[PDB]
Amino acid sequence: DRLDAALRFQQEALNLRAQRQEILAANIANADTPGYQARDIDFASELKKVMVGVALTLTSSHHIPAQAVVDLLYRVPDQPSLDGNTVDMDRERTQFADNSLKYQMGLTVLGSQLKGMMNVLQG
Amino acid sequence: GVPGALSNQPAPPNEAPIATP
Amino acid sequence: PGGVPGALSNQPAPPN
Amino acid sequence: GGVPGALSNQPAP
Amino acid sequence: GVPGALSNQPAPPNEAPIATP
Amino acid sequence: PGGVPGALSNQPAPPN
Amino acid sequence: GVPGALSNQPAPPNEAPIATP
Amino acid sequence: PGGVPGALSNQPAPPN
Amino acid sequence: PGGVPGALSNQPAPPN
Amino acid sequence: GVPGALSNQPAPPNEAPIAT
Amino acid sequence: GVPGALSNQPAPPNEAPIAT
Amino acid sequence: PGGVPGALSNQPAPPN
Amino acid sequence: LNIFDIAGSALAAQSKRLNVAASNLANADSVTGPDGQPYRAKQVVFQVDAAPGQATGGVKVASVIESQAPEKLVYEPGNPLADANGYVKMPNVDVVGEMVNTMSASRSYQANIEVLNTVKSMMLKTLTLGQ
Amino acid sequence: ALLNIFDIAGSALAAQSKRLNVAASNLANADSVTGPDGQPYRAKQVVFQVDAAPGQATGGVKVASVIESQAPEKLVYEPGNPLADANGYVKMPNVDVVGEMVNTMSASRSYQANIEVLNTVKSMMLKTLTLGQ
Amino acid sequence: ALLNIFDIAGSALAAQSKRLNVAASNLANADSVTGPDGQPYRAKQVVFQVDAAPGQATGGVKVASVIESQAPEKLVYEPGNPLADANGYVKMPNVDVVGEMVNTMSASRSYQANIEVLNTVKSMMLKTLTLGQ
Amino acid sequence: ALLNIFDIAGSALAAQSKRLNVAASNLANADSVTGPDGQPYRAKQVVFQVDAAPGQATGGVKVASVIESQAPEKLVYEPGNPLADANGYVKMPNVDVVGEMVNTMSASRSYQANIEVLNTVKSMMLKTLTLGQ
Amino acid sequence: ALLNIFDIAGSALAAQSKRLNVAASNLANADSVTGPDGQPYRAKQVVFQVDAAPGQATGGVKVASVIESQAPEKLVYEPGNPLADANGYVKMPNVDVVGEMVNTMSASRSYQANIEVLNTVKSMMLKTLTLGQ
Amino acid sequence: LLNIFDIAGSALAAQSKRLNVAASNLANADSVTGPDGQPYRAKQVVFQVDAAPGQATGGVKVASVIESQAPEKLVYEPGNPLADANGYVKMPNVDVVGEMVNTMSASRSYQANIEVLNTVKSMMLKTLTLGQ
Amino acid sequence: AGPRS
Amino acid sequence: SSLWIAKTGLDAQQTNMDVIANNLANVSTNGFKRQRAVFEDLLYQTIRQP
Repeated sequence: DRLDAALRFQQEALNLRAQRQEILAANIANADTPGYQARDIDFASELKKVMVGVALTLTSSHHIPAQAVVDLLYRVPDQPSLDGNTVDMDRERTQFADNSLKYQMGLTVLGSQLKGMMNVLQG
Repeated sequence: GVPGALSNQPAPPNEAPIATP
Repeated sequence: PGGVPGALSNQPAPPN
Repeated sequence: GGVPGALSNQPAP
Repeated sequence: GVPGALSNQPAPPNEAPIATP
Repeated sequence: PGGVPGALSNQPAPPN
Repeated sequence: GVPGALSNQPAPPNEAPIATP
Repeated sequence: PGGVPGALSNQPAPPN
Repeated sequence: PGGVPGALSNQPAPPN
Repeated sequence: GVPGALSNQPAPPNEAPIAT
Repeated sequence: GVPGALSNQPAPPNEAPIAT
Repeated sequence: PGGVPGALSNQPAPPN
Repeated sequence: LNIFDIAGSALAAQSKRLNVAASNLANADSVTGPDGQPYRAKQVVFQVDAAPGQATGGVKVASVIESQAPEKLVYEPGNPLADANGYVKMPNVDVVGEMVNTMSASRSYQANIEVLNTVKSMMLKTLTLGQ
Repeated sequence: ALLNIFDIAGSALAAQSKRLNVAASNLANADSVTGPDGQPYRAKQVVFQVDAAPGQATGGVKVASVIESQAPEKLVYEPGNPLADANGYVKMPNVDVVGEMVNTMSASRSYQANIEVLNTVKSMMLKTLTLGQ
Repeated sequence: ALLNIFDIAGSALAAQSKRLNVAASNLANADSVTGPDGQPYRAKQVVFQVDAAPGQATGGVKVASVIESQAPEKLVYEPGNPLADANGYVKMPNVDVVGEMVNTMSASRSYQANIEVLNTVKSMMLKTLTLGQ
Repeated sequence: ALLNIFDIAGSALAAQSKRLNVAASNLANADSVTGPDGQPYRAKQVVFQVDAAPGQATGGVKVASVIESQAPEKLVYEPGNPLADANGYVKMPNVDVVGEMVNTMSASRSYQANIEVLNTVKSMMLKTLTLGQ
Repeated sequence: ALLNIFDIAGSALAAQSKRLNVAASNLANADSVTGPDGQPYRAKQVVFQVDAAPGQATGGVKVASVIESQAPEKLVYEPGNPLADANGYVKMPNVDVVGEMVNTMSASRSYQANIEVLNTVKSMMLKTLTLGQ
Repeated sequence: LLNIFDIAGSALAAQSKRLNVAASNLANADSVTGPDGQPYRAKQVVFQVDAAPGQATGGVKVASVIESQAPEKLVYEPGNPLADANGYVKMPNVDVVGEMVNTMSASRSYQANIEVLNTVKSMMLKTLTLGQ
Repeated sequence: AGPRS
Repeated sequence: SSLWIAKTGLDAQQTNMDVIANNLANVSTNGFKRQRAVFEDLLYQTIRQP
């Protein structure tokens, strides 16, 4: 559908921001686990990958339709801890706040696009 | 390289011995 | 497989 | 120009 | 009645004696 | 019907 | 003169003298 | 009319 | 069912 | 099961005896 | 001039010197 | 003619 | 929505660690338990809780263990609890370590609280989308 | 990735954290006689550089490396120690106490100032996004 | 001519963002000692001018250039640090922390005021588009 | 006058403001030795009572009068004081400091509660006007 | 009448207020020697139960009664006290001051939590009122 | 322009002027000299009703800024160049508590006037949709 | 039977 | 800022304390000359000229 193509980029950006938000909050929650590595995703590359499949064929009514079913990069440690935990509070707190801001911005842009498509139709 | 960058490799374990092995 | 948090894992102990 | 804005993406990327 | 409910009669006067008679 | 709303009515006093 | 009401005559000017007279 | 507002007016002063 | 909340039910007591 | 899961059977009563 | 009024002539440059 | 905004132009400048 | 589970698990784990620290502080000078054995200091074990296969997730307290650290020995031969040499086993609680654990657990608790507040606000605002 | 103000203030926070860590490690090892091997502990210093950046006018703070101080190591006459030299002077670290407390206080106040800057900017950040809707 | 308010307030927002960024960069490097070239960090400040081409009555605001702040470099006596002077006078930036914090607050407030201007202007443009209908 | 709940809550606000004023006056003059007439400052107290004259039981709050406390004034021995009596005793206020502090805090809290009541009543009356569009 | 969560949170607020009042009474008279009839002041506690109605172990809290601690009263030695027994021992309250402080703090935080619950439910149902806009 | 708008704007200006005077006084609690060498005499604003064409009710205008007539404080520093023949240097009569309270009350009045202006603007916005 | 269900 | 100014002050008094401790430790040494520490203020900064 052409409607999907217009809203594909913002929807994928919003979903990627939510996933990275979950990853950052997991990093915050597991700050005290000894031996836990701080993981993160490269937002731009994954957004390229998602923006850039074959539903199995259903011959009749009984035939069952096809059933549907990101890469994590390690953060470079800054300070060496003794328990092997590489999670840094300041870095991930700033990243968490930034991701929240960008999620809000994506919501704003997507809502503006939908509202414009709506006022085009209203009459 | 820079602290806070992104790499595809986990950091080596953080060992701190008390005596020289 | 993370271990004990806090005091025990932040004290210098010989490896075993 | 010479100065990037505060609300711009890391000029240092 | 139970506290906070509605009754048909006023509550009795409240008094705190310093020393009982 | 009323009186001093505070310290002077919430302290024990001898009777009259 | 009920407080909070409306009266035709203006309020008299208040005064706070430190000593008696 | 009016005078200095605030601290100076709402402070006891010698009569004059 | 329940009992005293707080102080009297959160201390070690002799069996009875 | 999991410390915060849902079960249908009540947890056994907990008592703290002075001596066993 | 009354403050907040309109005049056709600009206000003079103001200065706050430390020593006269 | 504008100038530097904020702290520099709102602190008492040198005479000359 | 998984972030609520992650942060709630973090809050529960930090509460458990704080309770263990409080128990260690309370019985630093304790002599005996309900039986004749001394008070062995407690420590929680933090693990990464990822019920699905995506590597990471929240933190979970796998177990509460008694530190294998040696038991302090005090010479009290008149005590019936003393062994053949007249020594009594007193706990090995690290006072400074437990106070630092209390404060660090408190700070991590607040960080998770702030995360929960922020994400709750974002999830409330996403329902407004285009309306 | 990060917005420019976010990157600058977060780099400031990380740099202050590194300086505080160096100060704390020095204060811990104030009385250490021998290190991992047998050599005396040397007081560490952290050097702040300004992230050059394409803008140059605007840039955060980075830390190139942690250097080891070059000051006369304290000599204490203990000939019985195995680490005493021919003359018998064991080497104690050059960690000064007053300087490290002052460094801790200064790092804490810079950290808090950058935190306040981020907190101030945030409200404006969230209020920017209401311009379109 | 309500459309020109878009340009005026957008220029004002960009200029205030640049000013806030410069102030934050100065604040985050108050404790720096070295630059990318080895020179001490010099506190920098923007210059505000009326964004009016010759013959234009009143416009928004624009950042002409970024200039080094005029203040004596803070001299510190540390002739043990590898960076030093002939007499051991380490040069530290002349950042006035109170001034930078006040500048950040002022920039944020002016930014928010310009956002309000833009919001109410857009509301008026929509009305106007609903003139006769 | 003030509709209904408006009048009730306004009366409550005025009465609690008067009570807080009395408490502040008592706190300020806890150490006053004399007044303009040479009489000691006696602690003042307001008298709260309902005002439901048109055939009601509930009508709000009004301050009937301000009354001076009859608790015995504090006698301090000072024979050189011009205000001392035949035995050399000077009368000093019977202000209860803790009582007046608690009165201040309680008056502030109930004043705030009445503010919240009036604001809510306004909200509800504002929505009422949109009954059936 | 109060509906659901409003009833639950109101019951919880009332019972927490009762608990705090009992704690304040215990902490205030922790040193009282006699009551009005000559008997000692025995520490009071509240008894919490689950409203339940008849078939719902899912209700608020309700204070069934205020019990009096039957723990033995402290004994002090005062043969001159009229209230002393034949052995010269005066009974004194068995109040645990630390327990009362902790109970006051706990009633406070629980009171605040139930206030927050009530506010959230009120907002939720106010927004429910506009279902379908 | 609009009456209530004129009233609220004039009152905002007056309260801002009072706040600025109080802040300047608080800054100069310990000042010992000015540019000419005279002591800093504390400033206080004079409020007057702005109802020139509006009968007895109107906005508030700041008539003037006047030096307070409270006696100047005196400090015995005979080595100070500003000391007179008796050796007393004149220091300002700024009352700290009064200035702090003035700042707080001016802030509260400023906020109240802003709320009044907002409510009035909303009322006219709703008046703009009469009969529709 | 334990905690069967 | 003032912090380092006062830190330099603290460092000078500690130096003086170390000098005094050295002098007091060498009371019984034969042929010892007492050490006396003198201090100097560093460069004055001019911000605005009179």
